[PDB]
Amino acid sequence: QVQLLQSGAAVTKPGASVRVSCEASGYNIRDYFIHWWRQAPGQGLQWVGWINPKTGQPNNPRQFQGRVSLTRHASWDFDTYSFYMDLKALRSDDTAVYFCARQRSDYWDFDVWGSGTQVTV
Amino acid sequence: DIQMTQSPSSLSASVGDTVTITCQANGYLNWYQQRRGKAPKLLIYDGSKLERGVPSRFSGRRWGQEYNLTINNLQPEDIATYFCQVYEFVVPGTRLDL
Amino acid sequence: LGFLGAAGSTMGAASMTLTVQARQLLSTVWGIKQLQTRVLAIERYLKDQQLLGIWGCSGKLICCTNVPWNSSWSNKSQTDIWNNMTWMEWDREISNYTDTIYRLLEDSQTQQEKNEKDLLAL
Amino acid sequence: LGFLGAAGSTMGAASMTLTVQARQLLSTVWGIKQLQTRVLAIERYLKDQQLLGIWGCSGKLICCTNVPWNSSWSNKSQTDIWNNMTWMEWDREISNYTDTIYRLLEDSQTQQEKNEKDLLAL
Amino acid sequence: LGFLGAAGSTMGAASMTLTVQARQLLSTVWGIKQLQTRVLAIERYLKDQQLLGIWGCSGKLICCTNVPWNSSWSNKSQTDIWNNMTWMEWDREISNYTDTIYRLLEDSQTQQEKNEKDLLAL
Amino acid sequence: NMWVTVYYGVPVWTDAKTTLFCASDTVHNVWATHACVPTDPNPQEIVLENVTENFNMWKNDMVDQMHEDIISLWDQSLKPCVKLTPLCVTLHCTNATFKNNVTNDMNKEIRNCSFNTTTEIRDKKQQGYALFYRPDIVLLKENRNNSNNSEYILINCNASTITQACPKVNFDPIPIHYCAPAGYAILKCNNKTFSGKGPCNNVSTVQCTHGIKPVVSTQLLLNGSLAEKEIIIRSENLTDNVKTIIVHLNKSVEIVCTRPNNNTRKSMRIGPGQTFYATGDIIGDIRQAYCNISGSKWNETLKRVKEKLQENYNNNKTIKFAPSSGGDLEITTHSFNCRGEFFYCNTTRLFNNNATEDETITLPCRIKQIINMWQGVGRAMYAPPIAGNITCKSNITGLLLVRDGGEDNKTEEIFRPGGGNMKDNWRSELYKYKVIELKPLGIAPTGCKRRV
Amino acid sequence: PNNNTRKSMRIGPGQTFYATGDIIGDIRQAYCNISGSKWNETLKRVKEKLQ
Amino acid sequence: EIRNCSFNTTTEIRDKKQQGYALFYRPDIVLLKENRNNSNNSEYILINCNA
Ligand SMILES: *[C@@H]1O[C@H](CO)[C@@H](O[C@@H]2O[C@H](CO)[C@@H](O[C@@H]3O[C@H](CO[C@H]4O[C@H](CO[C@H]5O[C@H](CO)[C@@H](O)[C@H](O)[C@@H]5O)[C@@H](O)[C@H](O[C@H]5O[C@H](CO)[C@@H](O)[C@H](O)[C@@H]5O)[C@@H]4O)[C@@H](O)[C@H](O[C@H]4O[C@H](CO)[C@@H](O)[C@H](O)[C@@H]4O[C@H]4O[C@H](CO)[C@@H](O)[C@H](O)[C@@H]4O[C@H]4O[C@H](CO)[C@@H](O)[C@H](O)[C@@H]4O)[C@@H]3O)[C@H](O)[C@H]2NC(C)=O)[C@H](O)[C@H]1NC(C)=O
Ligand SMILES: *[C@@H]1O[C@H](CO)[C@@H](O[C@@H]2O[C@H](CO)[C@@H](O[C@@H]3O[C@H](CO[C@H]4O[C@H](CO[C@H]5O[C@H](CO)[C@@H](O)[C@H](O)[C@@H]5O)[C@@H](O)[C@H](O[C@H]5O[C@H](CO)[C@@H](O)[C@H](O)[C@@H]5O)[C@@H]4O)[C@@H](O)[C@H](O[C@H]4O[C@H](CO)[C@@H](O)[C@H](O)[C@@H]4O)[C@@H]3O)[C@H](O)[C@H]2NC(C)=O)[C@H](O)[C@H]1NC(C)=O
Ligand SMILES: *[C@@H]1O[C@H](CO[C@@H]2O[C@@H](C)[C@@H](O)[C@@H](O)[C@@H]2O)[C@@H](O[C@@H]2O[C@H](CO)[C@@H](O[C@@H]3O[C@H](CO)[C@@H](O)[C@H](O)[C@@H]3O)[C@H](O)[C@H]2NC(C)=O)[C@H](O)[C@H]1NC(C)=O
Ligand SMILES: *[C@@H]1O[C@H](CO)[C@@H](O[C@@H]2O[C@H](CO)[C@@H](O)[C@H](O)[C@H]2NC(C)=O)[C@H](O)[C@H]1NC(C)=O
Ligand SMILES: *[C@@H]1O[C@H](CO)[C@@H](O[C@@H]2O[C@H](CO)[C@@H](O)[C@H](O)[C@H]2NC(C)=O)[C@H](O)[C@H]1NC(C)=O
Ligand SMILES: *[C@@H]1O[C@H](CO)[C@@H](O[C@@H]2O[C@H](CO)[C@@H](O)[C@H](O)[C@H]2NC(C)=O)[C@H](O)[C@H]1NC(C)=O
Ligand SMILES: *[C@@H]1O[C@H](CO)[C@@H](O[C@@H]2O[C@H](CO)[C@@H](O)[C@H](O)[C@H]2NC(C)=O)[C@H](O)[C@H]1NC(C)=O
Ligand SMILES: *[C@@H]1O[C@H](CO)[C@@H](O[C@@H]2O[C@H](CO)[C@@H](O)[C@H](O)[C@H]2NC(C)=O)[C@H](O)[C@H]1NC(C)=O
Ligand SMILES: *[C@@H]1O[C@H](CO)[C@@H](O[C@@H]2O[C@H](CO)[C@@H](O)[C@H](O)[C@H]2NC(C)=O)[C@H](O)[C@H]1NC(C)=O
Ligand SMILES: *[C@@H]1O[C@H](CO)[C@@H](O[C@@H]2O[C@H](CO)[C@@H](O)[C@H](O)[C@H]2NC(C)=O)[C@H](O)[C@H]1NC(C)=O
Ligand SMILES: *[C@@H]1O[C@H](CO)[C@@H](O)[C@H](O)[C@H]1NC(C)=O
Ligand SMILES: *[C@@H]1O[C@H](CO)[C@@H](O)[C@H](O)[C@H]1NC(C)=O
Ligand SMILES: *[C@@H]1O[C@H](CO)[C@@H](O)[C@H](O)[C@H]1NC(C)=O
Ligand SMILES: *[C@@H]1O[C@H](CO)[C@@H](O)[C@H](O)[C@H]1NC(C)=O
Ligand SMILES: *[C@@H]1O[C@H](CO)[C@@H](O)[C@H](O)[C@H]1NC(C)=O
Ligand SMILES: *[C@@H]1O[C@H](CO)[C@@H](O)[C@H](O)[C@H]1NC(C)=O
Ligand SMILES: *[C@@H]1O[C@H](CO)[C@@H](O)[C@H](O)[C@H]1NC(C)=O
Ligand SMILES: *[C@@H]1O[C@H](CO)[C@@H](O)[C@H](O)[C@H]1NC(C)=O
Ligand SMILES: *[C@@H]1O[C@H](CO)[C@@H](O)[C@H](O)[C@H]1NC(C)=O
Ligand SMILES: *[C@@H]1O[C@H](CO)[C@@H](O)[C@H](O)[C@H]1NC(C)=O
Ligand SMILES: *[C@@H]1O[C@H](CO)[C@@H](O)[C@H](O)[C@H]1NC(C)=O
Ligand SMILES: *[C@@H]1O[C@H](CO)[C@@H](O)[C@H](O)[C@H]1NC(C)=O
Ligand SMILES: *[C@@H]1O[C@H](CO)[C@@H](O)[C@H](O)[C@H]1NC(C)=O
Ligand SMILES: *[C@@H]1O[C@H](CO)[C@@H](O)[C@H](O)[C@H]1NC(C)=O
Repeated sequence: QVQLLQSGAAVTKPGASVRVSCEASGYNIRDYFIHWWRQAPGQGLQWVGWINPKTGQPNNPRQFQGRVSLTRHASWDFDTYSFYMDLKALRSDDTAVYFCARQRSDYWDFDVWGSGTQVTV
Repeated sequence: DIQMTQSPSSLSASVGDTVTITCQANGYLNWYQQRRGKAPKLLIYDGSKLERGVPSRFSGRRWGQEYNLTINNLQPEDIATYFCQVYEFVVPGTRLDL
Repeated sequence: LGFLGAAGSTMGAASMTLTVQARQLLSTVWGIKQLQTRVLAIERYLKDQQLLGIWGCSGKLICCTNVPWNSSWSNKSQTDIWNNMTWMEWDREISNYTDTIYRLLEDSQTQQEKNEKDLLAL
Repeated sequence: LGFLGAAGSTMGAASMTLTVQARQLLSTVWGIKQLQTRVLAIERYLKDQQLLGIWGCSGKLICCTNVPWNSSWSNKSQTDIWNNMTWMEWDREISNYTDTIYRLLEDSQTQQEKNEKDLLAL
Repeated sequence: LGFLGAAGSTMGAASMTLTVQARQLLSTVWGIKQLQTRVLAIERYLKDQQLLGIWGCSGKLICCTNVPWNSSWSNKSQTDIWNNMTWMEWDREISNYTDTIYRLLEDSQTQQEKNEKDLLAL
Repeated sequence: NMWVTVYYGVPVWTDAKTTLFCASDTVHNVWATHACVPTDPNPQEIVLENVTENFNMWKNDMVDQMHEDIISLWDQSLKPCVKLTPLCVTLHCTNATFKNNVTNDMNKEIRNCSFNTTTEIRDKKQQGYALFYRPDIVLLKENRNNSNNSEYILINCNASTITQACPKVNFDPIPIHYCAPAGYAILKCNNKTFSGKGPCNNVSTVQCTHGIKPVVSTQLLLNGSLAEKEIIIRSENLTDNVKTIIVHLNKSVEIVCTRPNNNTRKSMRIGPGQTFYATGDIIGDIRQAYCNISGSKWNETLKRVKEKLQENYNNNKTIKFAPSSGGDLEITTHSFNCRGEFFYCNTTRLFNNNATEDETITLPCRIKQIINMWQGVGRAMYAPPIAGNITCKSNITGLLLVRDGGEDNKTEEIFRPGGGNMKDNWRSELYKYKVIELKPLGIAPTGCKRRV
Repeated sequence: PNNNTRKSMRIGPGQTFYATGDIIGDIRQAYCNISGSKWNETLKRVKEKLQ
Repeated sequence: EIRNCSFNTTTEIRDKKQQGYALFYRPDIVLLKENRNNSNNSEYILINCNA
């Protein structure tokens, strides 16, 4: 059973780095890319980036370069993975719900989504 | 680059009506049902394929660059914003009223 | 009818399904066992084909062998054998002569092909 | 020309190299894989030879089968097929009839050899 | 006489035991070696049968090939070859022509079966 | 009337998946002679005229077969070698002390680790020491009263078993040829500008292919072969941002890499015929390892790559490079293997779009000894040291690039070094050909009737 | 019926051992439940066929 | 039936030990050297681990 769990909401101040985590379990994590999305209130979904669970390579768009660091930590026997989004130069414009999702196909089809972490600044 | 359009900006229908939402894109598309809640639910992937667990009310067809997301026998449970995506680009969806 | 088919039918009727049985002769430790199995099946097939070749019946299912039938092997009419017996009963009936007849068949091919045919090509 | 040779040439011209392709069908864990490979190649060869034998074409590359051609399978002149098509195009052209024709070929051999020949040996 | 039998006898006499030699071609780590052995024996048998098939001699031990003998290969009378030589001596005598003759045999079958026979079936 | 005629030996085929033989030309190198047959002498290539064949490099099976074979061979090549389980003990690692001009940067990299391990008798212990590189040492229970009593272990020795490479294994990437089995043949595309996917209209039949060197590297492709006519870009859908871009160059760039230190070796016995090799001491001074890439050749190469990348996208876009976005060390830096030494070189001076006037770019490198090569899968290997300085030279023949995501209202496209998936490197060579299954039995109408 | 809360203890480099840690709630014996009348009918029929 | 067995075993490093415990069912425990001075010091092993 594919499952993605996320941490609860966090409230901080501009300039304070914030970490949002997503924990993947119940499937072979190493075979699928994990993507991050940012949904500002009342807006659509902005793409934040993708991380390869096997090599750790992040890929972020221009607007998040130098600000968003995506990483992953494999657990024992690769049964679960903890993925993290560390946002450094935080601003009040970044208030949004941050989602993690699995890419299951070559069409960027996202079947399972996390619950969404609310970040208020 | 991949260009996209989305129309209408909002939709209003009665229960049982058949409605369509049009998205245009030069690329692979999928469609999601976004609720004011935990996450969007994926509805349509590929040209016109349904996901497991999706009631047999949602369908679609493509001709040229247009996709219609035909929704048959619209029910109260279908009040949602329907998003359209090409890879990393997600276009704000149509807000359905009922 | 499928493999074996009318196994209990008379010898005559069963001759019309010879291809049905003929087509069923061909197709980490466990893989080794399966291999061994495939090799043994291939060897049995090749031995049967070589034996038919030696008798001069290669490529055929029905062949005349030009060897007279001996009254010591069986003494039955054609009607009794083809309409009143199954192949299992016949196989038992002449089991003890299986190798003797085969030797005669080899000798027949030895007499033919070379001794009775090479002299005519000349 | 070597293996496959004039693959893009017409069906007629390609018939003169059938032996060239025919000769290429035969010839610690890694050894096991190679073995498996050899066994599969042998099985494919034997299945093709058994199928040709059942059709009554054993030992030949060209054989008449005494089965009329149906207009539902194709409708082309001999010139068009032999001088205006390659074997790949023909293979696609009648792909969906591959098994149907084979059944008729087996039936032809069933009608011959026994039913039409055994009565004459008598 | 058994396998090989009269190995030192003349070429003519030895032709009467061809079936005796023909029947001897077919039948945890140690098992793997034995397997490998069985596979190689099968491959050699199949290569010899395929070669005889290509020459148009399938199913026979003696066959005419319709290829004239060249005086450059040997220059001996039939009496000298069949009554005054063994098969080992003959094998050495024409060893360097083994492949040349084989090519001609393949060409003979190429000329026959299709080019000289297909035109008559028409 | 028309009659069915059967033809055996028809030159037709279908796509198929099978197992290929390894072959190579003539201490036992991993792969190659130990388990391979002789190559086909004087091999022929048969051109198939008027034949068009669809080749997809991405979906080729030969890549998965090569991946599996290489992993299996490597594992066996390590199966009989000395295991370092008895060395997963408490270490006391202090600053190494040398008598000759050690730079302040290297004092933090080379650690003098003292430990108590076994000898070749069950009832005795040895107190020994070795020099290790910092990346291979993990801290436990830091002692804040006396920092010299902190505990250290070899990296990941608590998670799995570290096996020392046998000193008699030849790690040279000797080219291996793949030969099709009987009944199968390999079709090769001879279209010099083939994109790697599509209907190649100039093909030939090959019974056995040429050799491919199993070179392991990241970010850049080494050795292999050059493009015949131009730089070629291959990338699946091209617009899909999770698909690697493979740049196949028509001209190589020479790179020279070195470990200038002597690294005098010490040999310590662990058990009854089980020996361990480690650096004993260093004679002379200590310098960082580095690689040297010619400045002007690299600048020309990047100019040509930018031009060809620009040709494959909208004309109103500038092509720029940027440093790697990060991730594991194996992909952040360029990975080499020179005589068993694994180098992790900082390539941010090559992809920063800085047209540096330097005649020779020099890139600092780290050297690591405990290597888990296959993205975490397999036994951890300990690379023993070699006494004396090491130099090596190689040709850079291609690049692995990743597109930097995507957005609107943007007039430039940023590419970064990528890789880490060994299959892509193997594709950069196997793309030329595919395997087909011969289907010699065909039928056709003619006037051939049986006399019967 | 018991919960038998599990504890995991490491033995070696990737070699782990699982054993019961503690039990939450009360402790009862394990048991099986066989329908009385079905068993009685089954044995009656078995006795008849054996006889 | 349920016994609380304390034991000293290895950890994931060659030079350290752990003192742990587990609950075992009586049929899997074999008695050695019963201590008649203090019954809590009797020795036990897993059944047939010596064989
Ligand atoms: C892309 O392609 C390029 C092109 O190929 C790749 O770059 C090339 O890669 C190859 C492969 O590594 C390199 O070849 C090696 O070169 C070295 C250098 O040799 C010089 O020094 C020799 C003397 O050695 C003494 O000094 C050195 C330090 O200077 C010291 O390390 C050594 O222990 C010893 O003290 C000279 O003999 C040698 O001259 C010879 O070679 C010249 C080549 O150009 C030639 O011109 C000369 O005429 C003469 O023939 C040269 O001056 C070699 O040392 C090394 O030799 C190893 O491999 C050969 C091949 O079988 C073998 O015969 C040797 O015995 C030795 O093998 C030892 O190490 C193996 C490690 O795998 C081991 O398996 C063996 O059993 C053996 O082990 C023994 O020694 C070790 C060491 O202590 C010991 O622990 C063991 O117990 C045992 O006693 C290779 O020939 C190329 O130099 C290099 N560059 C070029 C331009 O080709 C590039 O890598 C590729 N890309 C990638 C990513 O890989
Ligand atoms: C990177 O990814 C993108 C996707 O993200 C990928 O784009 C695909 O690539 C393929 C190959 O090029 C495209 O195929 C072409 O599509 C052209 C336009 O769309 C065609 O298909 C539409 C789908 O309709 C269905 O029904 C038709 C039959 O009716 C069937 O063929 C389809 O398979 C499908 O089942 C179709 O609606 C559309 O018809 C509209 O447009 C035409 C053109 O104006 C118009 O006449 C119609 O009235 C209607 O308005 C059209 O049929 C198409 O033009 C093109 O056709 C050429 O090739 C075919 C043979 O392949 C010839 O028969 C034809 O004469 C032309 O020569 C071809 O079919 C596919 O559409 C893309 N998919 C998507 C989702 O965008 C890129 O290729 C990828 N790039 C790389 C490098 O990998
Ligand atoms: C092998 O050992 C490493 C660490 O090495 C040492 O041995 C362990 C058994 C412990 O005794 C360590 O104290 C000791 O240094 C294991 O990796 C380590 O895992 C721990 C968590 O179990 C990490 O600690 C925490 O990590 C979080 C990360 O969010 C921090 O927020 C905490 O503050 C704390 O640092 C520790 O950092 C980590 N060490 C390294 C170097 O990554 C490793 O899991 C172990 N292998 C197995 C199979 O257990
Ligand atoms: C690494 O540490 C070891 C251990 O201290 C050093 O070897 C010791 O050197 C001193 C001084 O010469 C001797 O008195 C000890 O007996 C040595 N110990 C052993 C076990 O031999 C070694 O020199 C250090 N190496 C470096 C490069 O600093
Ligand atoms: C290896 O063994 C030696 C000898 O027992 C250890 O040296 C002792 O270390 C303790 C501190 O841990 C000191 O109090 C003793 O005085 C030392 N003994 C001597 C003779 O000097 C050494 O610490 C051990 N190292 C490891 C990693 O186990
Ligand atoms: C198609 O590919 C073949 C290679 O198989 C090309 O033939 C080669 O041409 C070069 C240049 O004349 C020769 O040096 C080679 O010896 C040829 N190879 C063989 C096997 O003969 C052929 O030119 C290509 N055709 C096109 C149109 O690109
Ligand atoms: C490699 O294949 C491509 C694709 O077929 C060839 O490019 C085509 O060339 C013809 C001219 O002969 C043009 O009409 C097509 O439009 C081209 N297509 C593409 C996609 O570029 C290319 O010429 C081939 N290479 C060689 C050396 O022949
Ligand atoms: C790599 O390039 C550097 C240049 O920075 C070389 O260093 C020079 O080496 C020569 C001797 O070979 C000295 O005379 C120069 O003074 C050095 N200059 C600097 C700045 O270090 C280095 O030798 C080169 N290495 C290789 C293997 O080619
Ligand atoms: C590779 O080297 C570069 C520098 O050549 C590193 O980036 C910068 O290094 C300087 C110190 O030389 C720092 O002051 C900068 O802050 C670094 N840049 C950033 C963005 O942090 C780079 O980090 C090195 N990469 C690796 C993997 O070691
Ligand atoms: C097995 O049968 C026993 C009957 O003896 C069941 O025990 C009863 O369980 C119910 C609840 O399920 C209680 O209300 C009764 O008071 C219990 N009676 C007794 C005598 O224990 C037991 O639950 C059955 N177990 C299963 C799995 O069916
Ligand atoms: C969507 O519906 C409209 C209704 O008029 C029609 O014109 C259009 O062609 C449809 N498109 C598709 C892809 O079904
Ligand atoms: C079995 O015997 C009966 C006798 O009447 C016959 O009709 C039937 O056909 C026989 N079975 C077969 C398979 O021939
Ligand atoms: C039939 O067999 C017997 C015993 O083998 C033999 O004596 C008899 O001569 C044989 N009949 C003929 C006609 O050869
Ligand atoms: C074959 O011989 C055995 C004695 O060994 C005999 O009992 C049996 O009836 C014989 N069968 C035939 C068909 O002669
Ligand atoms: C390919 O077609 C041309 C058309 O003129 C023909 O001359 C040539 O012989 C054909 N190729 C082969 C191998 O027959
Ligand atoms: C040709 O095939 C069709 C369909 O199988 C069949 O109806 C027709 O009778 C066949 N023609 C002949 C001459 O049998
Ligand atoms: C061997 O030579 C002698 C010569 O007289 C001959 O009689 C004998 O038959 C030969 N051996 C064989 C097996 O023919
Ligand atoms: C016999 O062989 C030689 C050399 O191969 C050749 O010159 C000669 O023409 C051949 N004889 C005949 C009749 O073909
Ligand atoms: C190692 O060197 C550093 C200098 O970077 C120094 O601060 C530290 O105290 C040294 N360690 C010992 C044990 O002397
Ligand atoms: C490599 O290709 C480029 C075209 O992108 C060309 O200008 C250059 O001359 C080529 N180099 C060689 C050595 O062929
Ligand atoms: C690199 O090439 C560019 C042209 O693309 C040129 O402007 C620049 O000066 C070159 N730099 C060096 C160091 O050669
Ligand atoms: C140390 O380096 C010198 C050259 O500077 C060399 O002659 C000597 O053999 C080296 N010794 C060792 C042990 O590597
Ligand atoms: C470093 O290696 C090069 C070539 O291998 C050699 O010429 C040089 O003397 C070496 N230097 C030392 C100090 O060993
Ligand atoms: C690099 O390429 C050049 C030109 O083909 C070649 O001469 C040289 O030997 C190559 N270097 C290596 C290490 O293979």
